Amino acid sequence: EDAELLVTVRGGRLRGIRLKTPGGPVSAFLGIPFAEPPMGPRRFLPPEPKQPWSGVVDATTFQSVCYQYVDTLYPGFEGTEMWNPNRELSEDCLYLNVWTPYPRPTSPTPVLVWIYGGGFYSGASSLDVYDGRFLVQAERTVLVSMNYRVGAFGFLALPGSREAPGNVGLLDQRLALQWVQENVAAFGGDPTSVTLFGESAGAASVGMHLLSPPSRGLFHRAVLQSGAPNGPWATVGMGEARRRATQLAHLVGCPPNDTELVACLRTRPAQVLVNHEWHVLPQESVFRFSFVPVVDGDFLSDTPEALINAGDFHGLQVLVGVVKDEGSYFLVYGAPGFSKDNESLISRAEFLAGVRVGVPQVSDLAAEAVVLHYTDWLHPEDPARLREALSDVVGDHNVVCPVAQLAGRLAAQGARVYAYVFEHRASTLSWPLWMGVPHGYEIEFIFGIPLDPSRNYTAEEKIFAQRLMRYWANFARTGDPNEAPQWPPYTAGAQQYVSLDLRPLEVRRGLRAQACAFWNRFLPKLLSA
Amino acid sequence: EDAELLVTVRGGRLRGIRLKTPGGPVSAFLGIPFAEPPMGPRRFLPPEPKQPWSGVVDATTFQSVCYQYVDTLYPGFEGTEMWNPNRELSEDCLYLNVWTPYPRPTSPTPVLVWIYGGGFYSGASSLDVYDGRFLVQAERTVLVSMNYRVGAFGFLALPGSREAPGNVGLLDQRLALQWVQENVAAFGGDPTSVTLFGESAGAASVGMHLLSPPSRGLFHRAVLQSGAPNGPWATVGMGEARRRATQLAHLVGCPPGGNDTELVACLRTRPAQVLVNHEWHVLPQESVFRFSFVPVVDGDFLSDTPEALINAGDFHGLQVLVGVVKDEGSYFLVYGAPGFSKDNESLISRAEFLAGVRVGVPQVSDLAAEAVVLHYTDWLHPEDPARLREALSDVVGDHNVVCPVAQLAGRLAAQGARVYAYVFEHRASTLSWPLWMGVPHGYEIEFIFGIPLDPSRNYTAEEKIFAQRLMRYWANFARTGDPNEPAPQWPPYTAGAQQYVSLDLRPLEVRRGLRAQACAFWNRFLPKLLSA
Ligand SMILES: *[C@@H]1O[C@H](CO[C@@H]2O[C@@H](C)[C@@H](O)[C@@H](O)[C@@H]2O)[C@@H](O[C@@H]2O[C@H](CO)[C@@H](O)[C@H](O)[C@H]2NC(C)=O)[C@H](O)[C@H]1NC(C)=O
Ligand SMILES: NC(=O)c1cc[n+](COC[n+]2ccccc2/C=N/O)cc1
Ligand SMILES: NC(=O)c1cc[n+](COC[n+]2ccccc2/C=N/O)cc1
Ligand SMILES: *[C@@H]1O[C@H](CO)[C@@H](O)[C@H](O)[C@H]1NC(C)=O
Ligand SMILES: *[C@@H]1O[C@H](CO)[C@@H](O)[C@H](O)[C@H]1NC(C)=O
Repeated sequence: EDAELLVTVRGGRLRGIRLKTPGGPVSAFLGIPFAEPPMGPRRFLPPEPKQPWSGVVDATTFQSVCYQYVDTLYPGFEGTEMWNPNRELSEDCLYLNVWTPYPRPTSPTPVLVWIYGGGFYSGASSLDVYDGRFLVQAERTVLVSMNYRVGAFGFLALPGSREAPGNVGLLDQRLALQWVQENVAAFGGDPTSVTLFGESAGAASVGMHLLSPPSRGLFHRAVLQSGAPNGPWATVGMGEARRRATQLAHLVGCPPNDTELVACLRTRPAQVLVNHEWHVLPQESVFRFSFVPVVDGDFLSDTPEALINAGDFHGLQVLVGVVKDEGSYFLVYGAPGFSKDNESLISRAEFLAGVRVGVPQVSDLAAEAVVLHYTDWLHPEDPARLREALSDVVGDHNVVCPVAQLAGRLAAQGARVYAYVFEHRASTLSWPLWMGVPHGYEIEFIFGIPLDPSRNYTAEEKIFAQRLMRYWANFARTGDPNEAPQWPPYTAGAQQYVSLDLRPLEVRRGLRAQACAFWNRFLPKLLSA
Repeated sequence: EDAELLVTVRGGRLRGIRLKTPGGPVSAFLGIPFAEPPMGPRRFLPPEPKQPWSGVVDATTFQSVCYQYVDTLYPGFEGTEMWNPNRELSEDCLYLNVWTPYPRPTSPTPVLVWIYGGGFYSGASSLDVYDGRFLVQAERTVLVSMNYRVGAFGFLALPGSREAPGNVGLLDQRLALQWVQENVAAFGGDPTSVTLFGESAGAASVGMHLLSPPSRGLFHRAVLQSGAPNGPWATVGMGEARRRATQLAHLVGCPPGGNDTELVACLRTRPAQVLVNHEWHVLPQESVFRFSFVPVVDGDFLSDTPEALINAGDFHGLQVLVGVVKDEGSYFLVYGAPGFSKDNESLISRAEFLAGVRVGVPQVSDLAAEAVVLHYTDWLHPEDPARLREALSDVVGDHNVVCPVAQLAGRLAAQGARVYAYVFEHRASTLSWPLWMGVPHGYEIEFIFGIPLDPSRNYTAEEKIFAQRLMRYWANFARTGDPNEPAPQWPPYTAGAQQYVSLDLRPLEVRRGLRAQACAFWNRFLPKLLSA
């Protein structure tokens, strides 16, 4: 009966749902099919556009979560289950979601497209912390998010083969972006103003769409939160991709011919691949994931590092940033002596052991270089500083310094870059205090979750959330987050960024400039000579 | 005749002189021969002990400076002329000096033995800054200093050969130490309480005597000022020692390699100055803080490298006093680093800094130089001229002095020796070097020898108090192995706490770590890099 909730897209008709916010209603269209279900013979294959349907597709609830591992480290703990699937798992998972103002915009409205993270092995557009109703209400944007295949289903690759070409999870994302170009106007969105934003592997995904020409024509601005395509975890070579796919087949009961092997893997229930996918990693590590985008000359014609250094980025505006303590979250999943249920006051021996799990597949000389830069040789063995130091090792090597490299190259090659460090610890944060501001805990403020009255955020946290939503939407609208004091662009020389917390904007210089000189300037030379 | 200035040593009778000092008289025996003159057939050979003499030998003035290069970069400039020869140059130079109180002490008195520095190519015991009269009058010590051969004459080596075995300049020092054991009691000195102290190459020499068993038995305490035997400039391997000796002989026409005795015999016929004029052409690169002829690790005087010996040594029963000046590196930058001069501010560019790293850290791989650039670059101010200037000074000083000294002090502390460490931080009011150089290499010496008490100088009243405090520290260490007053306390240096004291006009301040973060790079990481 509500025509505001009826939409006709290119494939057929949809019925949405009215959602309530403390500031009024918005229109949501959830579980829109954008691809043919990648099942049976379609497993590992690139996505196919959803064939047209008759009747009205019910778009009132989130659809299934793409098949993935479920974290079991702290069962029932808020800090971990908030990232676990909150819908049924299925390979029938290529659906996207649209939120618009209510009533629907009658003038073209800028579009934000969210790509979730989760190390390319997990994630879902349906998690509570990605709820788009508050952003859409407060800043009057059209917000789209899609599910994409993760783990082996999205990124297992036997390069050169047709049965498992790899990067199909990235092609899922691109297909959704194509869907947005063709259909977002039916919801009031403006296809000529599309801003990608993502976090962790989602930020790495955004960066890879920047570096892939078939994707570059489908959006106009980019936001990379706590992730970059040049991360040591975000891509894998062809030879290593083939090794992991081949080992997974072996652990699963399949041969050894690429054709016959993928055929046998197609016979296995999805849960069987999930349970063995972590046993193909070459060693004990943290912040490493089995099946990630592969550099094979197709989706990425070269390594992300090479494409970054060679790129002309005039006309590009980008928003990048990190949280205060990028590494702490990962240390509880493998670094000896760490746990959320203690102070994690590790010994020096545990620190040296943790450096090898935190910087895996490097020579001992490279590891010794790491322990040299991150040791205070006036307090070689103080547990508190050792714990803080290993957090810096994992955080700088995996997030901060890859992001700093990307920002510097883009700025020096024509792009307008804005950088931030998110330094507010949520009053509701369930992780212990020694983790500070962990990986991923700026998301809830950017989506305005503090506005939800059924949660215990403070009044200043609600104000803080509204300011962050204004920054992000300002950037989506104009390529500039400013409306104070002012947020200056990041440059390769001045290296200016702002701290995001409850205090007014504070401008600082250098994203861990000393530490990132080690990772980005020296250690590459050490590894190749 | 005065009975006070007549002494009989094992070789014959000596006549000395009574020196005036502001505090009072001291007895000086200057220019006592302890070796047969190492000239003619005795060039490059180990020193032979002085054969006994009849009559009285007048030890009344300093003897010749051992033949050596004369510095020419700033002619007439006081800051450089103070290190140049102040006596005639000669190969007949193996003489030592003994200062003793007046009247001579009734009971055996501890003995300080000075070994001058100068990169093993220069120096002399006659320099004004090594005048022992003020120390001996202030603290009633016996002070001995000796000349030793430098340059090719002291350290040219064709290892395995007998005509030029190498390290003969160290054996001159050893023979002087043997002379002290046999004769210092005749001047009132105690041969069971002998403290070696030296600066720069002299400090490196002191360290090598610690590491050489035939020398270790001739002294009991050591003081190493701004130098260490494990410094990258203080030794060479046998093969590079021979390469340089052969290259030197080739450039002066010898022979017209080959047999070693024939080549050395040809070298013995060359005028001493012609060897000096060519000894710098054998250096393998453009560098600073590298010297052509230095001690050689040949398995004799040094059974292994100083590092290996320091690590494998048991140092119980030994007390050591080590230290550095505040700006160890600046003095060397004006002798070859691009963009540096004493006459301007030396505010170098980024390119000059990178070029300076290669001359301050020579013979390292390109990757090794990259590691140096990474550690000493401030990546928030990568091109600030003043920062680059101080950074290159840090590079040269850390690599050559501070970190070698810190590696030595830490190992000996952890292996049974009682160590005391200092950083000398006072800039003399009379210093002639420009202000950007800070407290340069070697400018604590004049305060340790009490030169500010000289009537003819112009030090402030404070600097004379400061000199008297430092002389007391050194003599307290010589007497008891402990610089502290038997007043702010000076704690041992240990591998863990790494405590040292600052020496300036202020009272003693305790600090931790001798450039700990920097020296971790030089002493722990970079060796691993050069291996792989
Ligand atoms: C600072 O001076 C150095 C050295 O130049 C010397 O000192 C000058 C004051 C003047 O007396 C010169 O005659 C001296 O040679 C400069 O570096 C030299 O610059 C000259 C001229 O460009 C060049 O030919 C030499 O090769 C340079 N030598 C070195 C060691 O770099 C330096 O450029 C001056 N920097 C300033 C002006 O701040
Ligand atoms: N499919 C699996 O068996 C599996 C096992 C472990 N993990 C990783 O879960 C731990 N974890 C959870 C959250 C964030 C990071 C990490 C680990 N990083 O190295 C994924 C899949
Ligand atoms: N025999 C020579 O020609 C000669 C030339 C130069 N030097 C060294 O003089 C320069 N210098 C003088 C004082 C202190 C350091 C330095 C340089 N060190 O690399 C010695 C001998
Ligand atoms: C915090 O919020 C939770 C639900 O999110 C609620 O159960 C709890 O009572 C709240 N605590 C307060 C308001 O102190
Ligand atoms: C070198 O020459 C001398 C003199 O001719 C000769 O006695 C000796 O055997 C030769 N070999 C050596 C030892 O260098």
